[PDB]
This record gives sequence, structure tokens and C-alpha cells, in this order.
Amino acid sequence: VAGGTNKSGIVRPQEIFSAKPVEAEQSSEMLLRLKNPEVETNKTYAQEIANSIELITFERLILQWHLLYETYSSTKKNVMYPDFASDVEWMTDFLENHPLLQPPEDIANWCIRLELNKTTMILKSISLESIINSLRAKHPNTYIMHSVENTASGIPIIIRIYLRESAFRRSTNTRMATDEKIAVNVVDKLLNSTIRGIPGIKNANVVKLMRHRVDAQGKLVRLDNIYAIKTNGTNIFGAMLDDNIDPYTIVSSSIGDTMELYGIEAARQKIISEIRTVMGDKGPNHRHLL
Amino acid sequence: MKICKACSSCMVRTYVDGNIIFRCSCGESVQGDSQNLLVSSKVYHTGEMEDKYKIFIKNAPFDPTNCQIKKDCPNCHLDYLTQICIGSQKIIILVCRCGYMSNRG
Amino acid sequence: LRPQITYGPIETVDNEELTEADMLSFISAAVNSTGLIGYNIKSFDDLMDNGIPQIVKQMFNVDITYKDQRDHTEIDKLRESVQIQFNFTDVNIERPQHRNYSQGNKINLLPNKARLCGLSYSGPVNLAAEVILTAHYSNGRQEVKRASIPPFQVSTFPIMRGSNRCHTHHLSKTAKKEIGEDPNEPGGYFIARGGEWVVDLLENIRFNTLHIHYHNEIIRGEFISQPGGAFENSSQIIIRYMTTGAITIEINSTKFSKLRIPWYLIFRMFGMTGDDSIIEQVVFDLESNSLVNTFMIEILEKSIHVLDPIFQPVQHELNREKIIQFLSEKVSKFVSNPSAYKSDENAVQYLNERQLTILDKILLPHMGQTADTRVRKLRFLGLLIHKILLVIMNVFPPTDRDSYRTKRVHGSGVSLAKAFKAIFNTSVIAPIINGFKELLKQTAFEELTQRNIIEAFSAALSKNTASDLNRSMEQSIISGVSTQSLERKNLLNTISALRTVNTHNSKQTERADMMRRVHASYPGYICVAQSADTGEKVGMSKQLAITANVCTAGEVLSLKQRLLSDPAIQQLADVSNKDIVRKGLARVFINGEWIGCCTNAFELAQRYRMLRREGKVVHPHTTIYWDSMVDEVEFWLDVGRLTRPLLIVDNNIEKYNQACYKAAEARKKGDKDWEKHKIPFIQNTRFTPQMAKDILAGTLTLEDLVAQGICEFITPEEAENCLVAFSIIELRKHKHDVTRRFTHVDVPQAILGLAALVSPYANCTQPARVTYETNQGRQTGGWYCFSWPYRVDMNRFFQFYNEMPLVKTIAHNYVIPNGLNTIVAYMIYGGYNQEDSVIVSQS
Amino acid sequence: RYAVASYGPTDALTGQPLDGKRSHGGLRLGEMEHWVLTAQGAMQTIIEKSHDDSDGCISYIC
Amino acid sequence: EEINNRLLHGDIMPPIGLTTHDFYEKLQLNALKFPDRILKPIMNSINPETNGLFQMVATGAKGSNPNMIHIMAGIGQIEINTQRIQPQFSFGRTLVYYPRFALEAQAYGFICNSYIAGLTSPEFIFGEMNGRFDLINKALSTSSTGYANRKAIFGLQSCIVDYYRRVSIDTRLVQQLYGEDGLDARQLETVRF
Amino acid sequence: EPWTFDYGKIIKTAKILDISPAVIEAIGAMEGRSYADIREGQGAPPPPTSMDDPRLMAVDSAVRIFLYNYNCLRHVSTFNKPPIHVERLVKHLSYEEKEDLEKVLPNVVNEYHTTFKHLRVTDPASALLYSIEFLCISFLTLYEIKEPSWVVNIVREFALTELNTIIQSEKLLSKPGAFNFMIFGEDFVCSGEDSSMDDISAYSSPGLLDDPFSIEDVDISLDVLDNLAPQ
Ligand SMILES: [Zn+2]
Ligand SMILES: [Zn+2]
Repeated sequence: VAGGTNKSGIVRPQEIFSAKPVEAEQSSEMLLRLKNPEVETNKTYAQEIANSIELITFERLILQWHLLYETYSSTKKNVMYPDFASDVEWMTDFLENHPLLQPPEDIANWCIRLELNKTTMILKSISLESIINSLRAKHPNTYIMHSVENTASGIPIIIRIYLRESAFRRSTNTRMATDEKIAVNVVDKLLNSTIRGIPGIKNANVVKLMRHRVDAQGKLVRLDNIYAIKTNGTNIFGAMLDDNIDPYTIVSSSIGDTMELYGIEAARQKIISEIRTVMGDKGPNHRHLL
Repeated sequence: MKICKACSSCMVRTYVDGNIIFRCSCGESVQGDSQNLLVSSKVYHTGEMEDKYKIFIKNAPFDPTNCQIKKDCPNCHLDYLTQICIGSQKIIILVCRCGYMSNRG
Repeated sequence: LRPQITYGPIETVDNEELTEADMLSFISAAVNSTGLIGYNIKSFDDLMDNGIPQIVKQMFNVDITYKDQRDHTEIDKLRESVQIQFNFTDVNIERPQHRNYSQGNKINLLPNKARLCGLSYSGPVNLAAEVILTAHYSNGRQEVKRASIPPFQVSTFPIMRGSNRCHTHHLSKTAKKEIGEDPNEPGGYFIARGGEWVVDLLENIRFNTLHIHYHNEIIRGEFISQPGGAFENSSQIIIRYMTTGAITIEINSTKFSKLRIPWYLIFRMFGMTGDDSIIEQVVFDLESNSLVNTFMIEILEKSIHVLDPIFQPVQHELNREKIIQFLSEKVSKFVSNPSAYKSDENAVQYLNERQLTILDKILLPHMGQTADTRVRKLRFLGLLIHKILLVIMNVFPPTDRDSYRTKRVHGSGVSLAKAFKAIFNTSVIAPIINGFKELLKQTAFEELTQRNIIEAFSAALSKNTASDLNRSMEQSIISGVSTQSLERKNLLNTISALRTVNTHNSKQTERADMMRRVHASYPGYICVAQSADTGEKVGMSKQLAITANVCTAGEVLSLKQRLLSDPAIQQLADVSNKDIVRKGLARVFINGEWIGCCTNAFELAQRYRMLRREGKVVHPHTTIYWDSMVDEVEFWLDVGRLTRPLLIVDNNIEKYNQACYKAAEARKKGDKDWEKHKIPFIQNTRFTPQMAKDILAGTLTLEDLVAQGICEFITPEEAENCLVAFSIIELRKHKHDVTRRFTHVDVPQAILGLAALVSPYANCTQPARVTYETNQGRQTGGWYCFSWPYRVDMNRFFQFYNEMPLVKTIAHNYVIPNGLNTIVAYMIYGGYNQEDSVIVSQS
Repeated sequence: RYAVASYGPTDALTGQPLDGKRSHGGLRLGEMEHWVLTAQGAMQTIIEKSHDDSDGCISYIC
Repeated sequence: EEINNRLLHGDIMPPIGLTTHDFYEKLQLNALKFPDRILKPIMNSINPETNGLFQMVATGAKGSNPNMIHIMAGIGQIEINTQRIQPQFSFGRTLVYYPRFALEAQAYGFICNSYIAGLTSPEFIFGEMNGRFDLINKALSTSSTGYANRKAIFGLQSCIVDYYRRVSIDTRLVQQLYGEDGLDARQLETVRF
Repeated sequence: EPWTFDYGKIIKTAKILDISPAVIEAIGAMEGRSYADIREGQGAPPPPTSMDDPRLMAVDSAVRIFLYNYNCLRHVSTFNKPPIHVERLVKHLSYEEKEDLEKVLPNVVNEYHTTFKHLRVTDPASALLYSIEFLCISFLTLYEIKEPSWVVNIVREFALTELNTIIQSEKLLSKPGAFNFMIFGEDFVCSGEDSSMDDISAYSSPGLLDDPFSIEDVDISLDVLDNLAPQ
């Protein structure tokens, strides 16, 4: 009955018969087959691909964030919040350790201070440079500073993102938005940025599945040593863009997603497969699912 | 917030040429110096932070409904401790009525 | 006060001979203290002697003014209004009466005659009153006419059978038997239109407590406030947090309705107009750097600058008089044209005085109802907003709707009082108001005498009104105040119907399934097995456990005055909000009313629990709850709490701790035999095998087991401070276990109801099958009534022969067994008993 | 137990039998029974029960 | 208990995608399952030639193996919604009989006794929690199925086999051939190729 | 700095307004008394003893509406359109000198708020007098100015108008006299103690798409519901 895997009561049957959209599905899944029949034999490769695709947003690496009305100039002393005036110690280190990353000339008067959760950075095995590169690639209208990767508890890792003036120049003809409203909207975009995953899928386990195959001598053999990925959450297009997944044999449990990408004939086959799953094994004949 | 020195009202914050100006409804206007450069904030995992369980952890050795463990207290050398398990990471804290607290708190 | 009594050392109690069959005697004692349905009779008697007189003499003062709509006719041009003012002075209820033949002298009416003749077992209600009429003239003078009314009978009130006002209360068991009554039944039902009706116990939320629920509304916090007593009027406040950032405080009462007010305006109307002080009532400190305060200040600041469409003109106003005037005009229903009264200064003074009088009686009346407690109410209101924001912050979870820590069970006394209120002012007060209107229209005010005023009051209350009060109570009793007809399937069904707890009357799929489950707060109070096994009613109707009881209201004034005379408690006027947070003070509540603070919450609750054990200072039925999560101490004495007796477990942890220090001290001194300074831990109950024998001899009751500090009553909210051993065998297994120190020891059979105890070896049966037996044991043929020949009943079955089971249970000490000890063969005989059929002997 | 007749008390509005034993009317062939009889193809049984035995009449239409 | 000792020492480390609470619950649910060898003492106490209870189960007449195990050996772990007993009694306590943050398996629905030996009070309460769901789900299986049955029939009833063995709604094709084979479901034989 | 109560400031202030000093001493205590008895000072409640006395908050509320309205005159230029209480007197001035009145007028909110919060907690008896005396001293300050000549006539009217309205607002909370009760527009008029027109639904416990357990789409006879028994 847990959120994301709710199969209690009559909930999956209601999702099928009411033709509910993908957004209203509480137990959506997906089975992904590795592009390499050789890779699919070994579980470590299947396990590292499964953990490779797991939506870690920037928000879930955060303990707390502060939106500050500050500007950064390396030479001129600008005013800073009294609680975070101690951050200046690692400002200087960042500037001498990144001579190519000098602060620009168009920094706006808006700053976002971040305090990374170190337990999640360890449990999820996410490095600091993975976060910084992901944020810099997706958000070019910002300037990002951070402390060093510390291995001692009690000393936090601080991500400080300065907004450039180009962020407000994007659309300011829509005057019904104060600079505080754009700056807050920038916070929401940056937090929801994708780090090391595909959107829409929460958990990606590894399952063992058996399939048939024709040998070179013509025999049909059931192969039990095949490893796949059963995700929690559905994104066919996101998995279709991955190079570690075979895109032609993506099996979604979502009728709405299969109809969106494949068509009405594949969606017809999806309704049959999804009613049969609910029916159990003391289920009706196939012609009643048809 | 900023409190008007005249009528003790909650002033409205605006931004002019890179400075914060608090304007009240009585016409009085002030400009914040340093402590007002905090537009917004949020803190995550509020349901398992140390600031939430301070009173509970302080009161844990005296609650008779808390689990005990047969392990010596290194301070007063009492032969039992009170064990508590807080958070989704299942953090274990041993406490004693003398003030001892595993995790050094 | 400090507890002064001492008990013999727990190391010398001899309980090794105690058997689990001896512990059943304890249960017996419990059932002998409360009876089985004694709470129904007690509650109805409380309603009769104390409830209805208080309601009539206190909550039904009439003070209305009407326009003088007469013609020229002398001075009638110069008089504009007439003020009808009256209240009732004497109230009583008598035993049911019937008039023999015609123009008789109202002989007594016995219950069997009411049942046979379809009559109403209702006793007369006699009222007395005084009435004051004031006429107001154009020039400014006024005239007052005062009359006093001799006692008169308004109507008849239904009488619960077996109660104090029942004729079968002054009769013996033989006399009861010979007048057609069931001599063995306890009563507890009403006889209306020849039918028998049970007014069931109703689950209700706990009053004077904040219930925070998630839902446009982001969150919601509800708080029903009652000024103290079972029969007082209640007013609720709903503090909503909307998606726009606005916090609105809606007050629902007998005078307001559905009007959402911005939260800071309630503070302004009481004189606290400074925002910094208004914010300080929620955060308790403007100078604290805690992240909880930063979260709250950000939310509170944004809510002040959110525009309310209705309260726009007064939103930015700092003049408290002009905010009261705006709301008084907004909520008074006789103001039909604005600004037409603003030219009159005395009218503005009237609306402001009216609003303040209404405000102090409906806004948190449990904190006080005079004007001297205005700032105190604002401190309490800010505390409620603080708690609600703690749930938005996800620091704390919302309220568990299923737990009985925050629930009450209301019997016939409370439920009939609520129906009485909504009926009395309709069937009595309304006719009298119309009665005086029509007299003053057809006759000049000054032409009236004492006779005319006394006549109108009695004349208007004709037998239209006399019928209206009695028949409206009967319709409330019949239509279901959750009630049901008393179906006498057998004696077990009758008792199980009077121990039944019903929930109010949702469609939410997760809410509909959760409320039908067995909750972790049930064991000992609600039977874990008794429910319907089929249909919509599965888990909707609940049964009291065998030792469970329903508390009555206690002497709240005695405990409050003692807490306020306690040197350990600082009164709420002597502490600041800064003092509470900077010194870490602990709030102390009695019946939900915040009265003061203490420096040690655990030590106060521990000290007053030991004072309850003697019973001379703190009543044994007082709930003492210590919230270790937020460091608060709660005292509860209100009606509707479920309690059960639990045997107290005592240990020697004081001597054990001292021996640990002496052993450690010896070890640090280089001694080799440092381990010989320790002593074993011992925990035990003081219940002895001799106490079990004295219970069966009748020389030891539950009253003096409580008086001797051997057992005590525990409420589901106090049960959260208890570690209970599920049996005397589990207590003996952990006799020397210092890592599991129980506070009480349970008798295992206390978790089942009466119908679930009929099943033998019920713990050896699949538990869902025990639920079936609760349903099947209540619909079994037997001696359905001992007075059956005197009754004309429909669809009733009297089985001639009944047997005691060869393997009986404790449930058969209280109800007659229904069935026979049939010889059963478990075999295949021809295939006629397949698929749940049976083969019966024709002989 | 119950068994009624070819005839008995009838509702004034619908023209159908009254409800159950206490009113001495008929028993109900409900919505789900007509689903089963339709699934079986038994249409002459639906005429016998829902028309001949309940309220079937003749309507005249221009 | 060995899982609890790892937890108390902080030895339990969850994999990626699981919290420590979820991993600890996964370990505890797996560690409290009866082995296959639980029938060794069950089968050494019975004679298959004469035992009526065993013959009703082994032949398929009535009952299953977990029914015998519950009666004779032990009920085991009560599991509601594929998880142990959650603490609804005041923040970390499952019942009034167990302490806060109790680590023993019994506190979370592990019933060590069989029906023939009898359950204790906490075991009976946990068993009543599980047995109440069977009554709730039975009452829901009538209304929830009735809502879905009536919507399925009003959507599908217009589909009728015409003279071409097609399925249509008054003119409009739903199937070119019923069941894509044109056969009755009562006339099918399971056959190996 | 040792502060002491000065009764001479209330005496001086009252004589300007031609009102009895008992009216000034009874700010925030006027509820429940006829304005006649207040004027002679009969029935004056004793000095406060609790920091939660509503009298302390009432007088403090009176002070801050004098300060709030004074700064509206003091900052009359910054307003897009000044409030009605100040515009009726600054109407005849020019925008150049309407932008003024913030450099020529004193600031009379010097240390009131900080001192009131100290005295309220420490001794509530002194808090009532400090806030009463402060209102009189502040009124005198705006009344005894002399320079510049173009501003004396504009604030002396303002000081009289505000202090009168403060007393008027307190007076409107007192016991009403005799008046026609039908000017509200309806026949009936109820009082605060009346219960004849109480809401009936308020005697119950206050407050409170398909039913998942209702057999609404199941067409089964109600006399045969034992077919659904779990068995
Ligand atoms: Zn201001
Ligand atoms: Zn210690």
C-alpha cells in the first residue's frame, strides 16, 4: 500500500478501466532489457546500470537552502548576511583554486546558499564534482561556488549559486513578476535539476528473468540466467534515450505511456497484459481480455 | 521581519537599486544593513533533526516506557542504559539519567 | 503536597503461589465495582439531579426586544419597543404518572403498563420563572413590570428504566418480579410508544484539545472549547492555513457562523494591536535564532500582508474600537442598513458592548468568560497557532483520528442534554416569546397587571407545547443522540447492546477502511474481537472490554486550586513567553485549560500520581498525562473517559541503583570483591493469593484495592505512560530483569468483551472466528427474557431448555448460557453434512 | 421461505408486484439477473418473467 | 537478534535506493520466515495413513500446509500489506505491552505460538489485527466489485456477435472475429503442439 | 535612569481638553461603566497586578494609534494619497512644504516601546501609568511647539483632533444610554446574554464521492444479505 507501489484494494484495476493518465498511476513499473546479451548475464553490470538510472534531483541532496540578497565582487567588500559571513574563508580558496572560474561582471544581487546532506552524498555515492558539473551544464545564467570535499564530520559542504543579470533579462516584458519572484522561481528550477538519473523513475531494482531462444541447432531453450531492470516509475522516452537499455523491448505497465509513444495497437496489447496481471492465475480466458 | 519603530507594525520589504528598503503603512521607511539579507529559506528532514528530539532525548532516561539495554553507563557506572532509535536511518542513542549520552551529546 | 504514605518492601511480598485462575478474581472485583451497565444509570441520574436544572437555570436566560406595532390609541405613539426578559428559577423532574379514568389524581405508571398500552414512560417536568417586561419611550424614559410565576408543569421527560426516577427503584426484586418486570435485568433503556430503546454510547473527539488535520486549505486545526462541565455550551475555532499564505480563525458557536477572520484581527480586537507582540504570542520570542522561529516568522509575516476580501476596510486598522464596530455590524443580524445607526452614539455604544459580551463567552470559554482573561486567551490562541505550524513544518504528525487518547464516550446523560437544549428553546422558549408578542400587540403596556403577565406565560404553553417537548425527545430517542431499538434476542444481547460504543455519522476510501480496524489503543477498553462480520457495519460498532468503564466528571475546582497553591507551579500571570522558552518551563494543563508552568514536568506528574494513590488529596479517577515529546503535563477529570483497573507493579530500582554506585566505588578503591556490593533487581505486584481469597469471600472490593495502592485506574491517554505486563506469568519471568521494568501488570482476559468471552479457549481459535462468535452468541435462542409471559413482543423466541457448558467461561457468571451440550460426532456420514451442513438426530 | 402466486397485490404506479413477503407481493428479478439471462440468450424467459409476470402491457403508437 | 546487534553497533548499511529503516525491515521480514524443515517435527508427530487432518490437506479436500503449520507448529510473523506491525501506539510503541523502540521480533507481530498451544494476549491482539482485515476486505469485495462490474457491463453489453462472427455495436466493428478465432469459450481443449 | 510618575501632566492635558482628569486616567477601563460615572471617577478599578491585564494592552493600543497617526502627518508626502485624517488639514499647503513636516517636526516615539515591555513584565501597576503619562507628554510636546510659525497651527489642531478621537474611541466602549432600538433596521434586537435566537445546530458538537462499503451497484435483495457472509 506504500506510495509509488500502491496495489491495495481495487486501484490498479481502476487505473486501467478508467483510462487514467500516467500522472494518476500509483503503481507504474517498467522492465528494461540490457542492450548487450553479454552484459545481461553478469549481475554487477546489471546492478550498476540499475543504480545509474535513479532520479536523484538536486533537492534531495540538500539539508537547507537560503535565498540571500547579495552580490559577489572579488575585490570590493560587499555586504553579507551575518550568519554566513564565515563563508568568506572558503570564498578566497575557491578563487585561487579556480583561476579559470572567475566571477562574471553581470552578477545580480541575488544569491542562493546551499548546505549539502553528507549522509545522502555517501549513501547515494554522489561526488561533489558530479553535482557541480550537472548544475553548471543545465544552468548557464548562474555562477556557482562551493567549498572543498571534506572528509571530517561537523564541517559542511556549502554550495553557493549567484544569479547573473541575464536570468532576469530572459523574460522581463512580463512585468507582473518582481525580481524576488524570478529569483525564487530560479530556486525551484535549480532544485528540480536532474543529477544521475532519468526523470519519472524512483527505484530501479535488478530482476532475474527467463526467456526462450533458438539455438544454432534449431532447439528452443529457456534461458534462466538473464538480468534486467524493473524500475519504479514510468518513462519510456527516458529509457529509450539510454544507451544501456535495448529500446525495442521496453515493457511499460502504463497504458497511457504505451499509447503515447507506440500507438493504439500497442496500447491494445498493453490493456490485455495489464488486465491479465490483475486477474491472477485463476483468470478468465484470453478472449474475455480481447 | 522588520518591525516599525513607531507603531511596531510589520513593514513591507522592497528592493531599490540593489538595496533593501522596509516601508511601513505609516510612511516610516528604513533600510536594513546586514541582518535583513535573507529573502527566504527552507530546511529539509525536519521530522528527524536533532532540534526536534532535544526535549525527548533529555527526558528519555526518565520515561518508563522506553527500551532499556544491559550495558554499563561509562559515567556513573550504572549497569543499564536507555536505548532510543530515531530517524529513517535508525540512529541509536544510549542515554542515562546522570546526563551521559552516546554520540557525545 | 508530598506523598507521606509508605508501603512494605516489595522484596517481601509472597506471590509465588499465584495462579492465572486466581487473577480472574481481580476481574470479578472490577465487574462488581462498576456493575455491567452502571454508567448508564449514573449518567442519567446525573442528568436528572444536576444536568437539566443547571441547563435551564443558567443557559436559558431570555432577553429580547421587539418593536411596538400598535396604533395611535393614546400614548402608544410615544412608545417604540418592549423588552421581554425572563429566566427560570426552579426546576425538577418527577416519576412517570398516569391519570386513572377521567379527572383522577395522577396515580403512578409502572413500566409494564407503558409497554402494553403503548404509553410513554415519562415523568413530569415542573418549572418556575420570573419575567421582566421593559417598555421604552421616545423621549427616553422606560417602564418596568415584574411578575413571578408559581411552579407549573411544561411537559414530561423520558425516564430511563431502573434509574432514580423509575418506579422500579423503590421496589424489591420480588416486587419487581411480581409487577411484570424482569427481576434480573439492570435496566438502562427508555420506553416510548410501547417500544424499548437504548441510547447508545457515542464516540466524540476530546474537547479543549487541538485536532490538526490535513485537507484551498493547506492544513487545518480545530479546537472545541467548553467552559467546564458536561452540560455547558461548546464553541469551536478552526485555524486554517490557506494556499495564499493567509491564516484565518473561524469561530463557530451559537452566535457566529462560518465567518473566517484574519488571525491578527482577533488579537487587535482584544487590545494587542502591535504586530511584534502579536507575532510573539506564536513564536514566544522575537530574539531566538532557532530555525523553528525562522520558519514561523516567515509564514506569519506573509499572512499579515494577505488581502481579505471581507475584512478589507479594517485590515490595516490599529483602532480596536473600529474593528469591534466593523465585526459587530458584520455579525449582528438585526443590522439591515449600515450607517443609519452611526448617527446615534448610544447605538454605537450598544453594538460595541454587545460584541464584547459575545466575544468573551464564545472565544475560548474554557480559559474564562469574563473580560479579565482577554490577554490570557490571546496567549492560548498563539499557542494553538504555534502547534499547527509545527505540523506544516513536518516536525510533528497530524492528529490520529482513531486513537482513544483524544476521544470521549458520551452516554445518555450527555446526549439527551444536547437534544434537550435544541428542543427546550423551540418547544418552550419560542412559544413564550410569541405569547408575549401577541399580548403586547393587543393590549397597552401600561394597562397590564400581574395577572395578565402570569396568564400569558401559562396560556402560551398549551398542550401543543407540552406534547412538543415530550414528543420531540421521543423522536430524538427513536430516530437516533445515537439510539437503537432494544432487541431481546437473549440476555447476552441486551447487555452487549448497553456496552456498545457507536461512532458519529466518511466516504473517503482510506478514511473508511482505517476507522473499521482494531487500533493499538483498544486493548483493555474496546473489545478487540467484537464487531460485525458482514456488511457495511464491520468494525463500525464497538464493545467495551470486560473491565472497562466510563468516567464521570470530577471535582475540577479542588485540583485546580491545589495546583495553583503548589509552590512547584508558577501561575500563568507570573511567567512571560520569554521565560517559558529561555528557562525551559513546562506548561501544565487541567482539562485542557493552561493554568501555569513548572520547572520539572516529569517530577510533577510523578509526584501527583503518588498523591492519587492515597486518594485523600487527588481523586483516584484523575488522568495524569506527561508528554515527554513536548514536556507538558495534562490533568483530565471530564466525563466520557474510558478507564480500567491495572495492578500496580513496584520495584527496588532505588536500592538497585545505590548498590551499583557502591559496587563501582569499591572497584575504584582496588577491592577485589567489588561485585558483592550489588543486589538483585526485584519487581512485583502487591496482589497476594490471600487477596484473591478475600475477594471471593466478599470481604475485599475494588474500592479498597485502590485505597491500599494495589491497583489504579488508567485512561487511554494515561496508558501512554505505562509499560504493562500482559499477565502475571510475564511479570514473574522478568522479576529480576532490570532492562524491562513494568509499571502495571494485566489480567489477560481484560482485553475481551462479554460476548467474546463466551467462546472457550478463544486464544486457540483463529481470531477472526472469535469475531463470528460475538455475532452468533448474541443471536442465539434461549430464555430471551425472564418476564416473557407479561410481554407482547414481535419475532421473539423462548427456547425452553438451556444448559451450562461443560467447559464454561467467566462470561457465564454475568449472563445466562444459551444452548445445549449436544453430543457431536466429527465424521463423514453419507455426505449430508458437507459444505457446512449438519445431520441432526430426529429423537 | 416464500412462494407467492400467479397474482397478488400490485403497485399503483409501476403496475408491478409489491415488495417481498410482508406485503404479499413478489420477489425481485434484479438488474444482475437480467444480465445473466441475457448472457445465456434466454430471451423468452425474460418475456415470461419481466413482461407476463410483472407488468407487461400493450402500448399503441401512431 | 543478530540483525539487532548489527543495528546497535551501526553495522547495517542499506544499498543504494533503500533507507536504513527499509533495509532493516527487509532483513527482519526475511529472517522470521519458517524454514522448509518445519514439517520434520510436524510429520514425525502424525501418521499419514490414519491422520484425518493430514489426509484432508494432502488430498486437496480441504486446507493447506500453512493451515497445519499454524495449528501445530507456529503462526509466525503477522504481515499486513507486506510489512510488520507498524507502531500506532504513541511514537515507537506497537502496543501498551511493549516498550518504546523495542527491538524484539515479538513486538512487531511475530507470533511464536501455535493455535493448539494458544496465543498470549499480545499475540491474540496482533492476530485480531490481521483477522480484521479479512472481514474488511470481504465487505469491500462486494461493493468494490459491484461498482466495477456495473461499469464494465454498461460499457461492453452492446457488443454482440453478428452473422459474420464479428463483434459490433449496432453497425460498428469491435472485432473482425470474436476472440480472433470465432470459437466459444466452453468448447476449448488444451492441447500440446 | 530613574523614572517616576508625574500626575501634573494629566492635570495639564485635561484642562486643555476641558475634560475631567478621571477620563484620562480611565483609558482602557471604560468598559462596563456609564460615561457619567467615569467622568467623576466613581467605580475606578484598582491598579493592575497582573502582566496579563487587558487594561495594559488597551492603553498601549491607544498610544500607538497616536504615534501611527502622527507619522502619517509627519510623512504626509510619501503617501500616494494621504489618509482622510490628515488630508483635511494639509490640503491648503504646497507640495514643497508638504514634502516638509518631517524635518521640522519632532519624533515623539523615542523610547516608549522598549520601556513599556520592561515595565509590563516587571510591575504592571507602573505600566498603566507610564503609557498613560506618555500619551499626555507626547500630546503636550506637539502642543507647546513655537517654531516654525507655519507649522504651529497645523499640528496643534492635529494634536487636539487625535487625542479627542482616542478618548472618543474609549468612550464608545462604555455603557450606552437610552436610544431607539429600531434604528438598526429590523424589529427584533437581542442582547449578548440572550439565548432565544441561538443557532440550533450549535448545540450539537460543533462542525462535522462514492461510499466504498455501500452496496449501491449491487442489486441484491435486502432480505437475503446472508449470502454475503464471509463464512
Ligand atoms: Zn509604522
Ligand atoms: Zn549514567
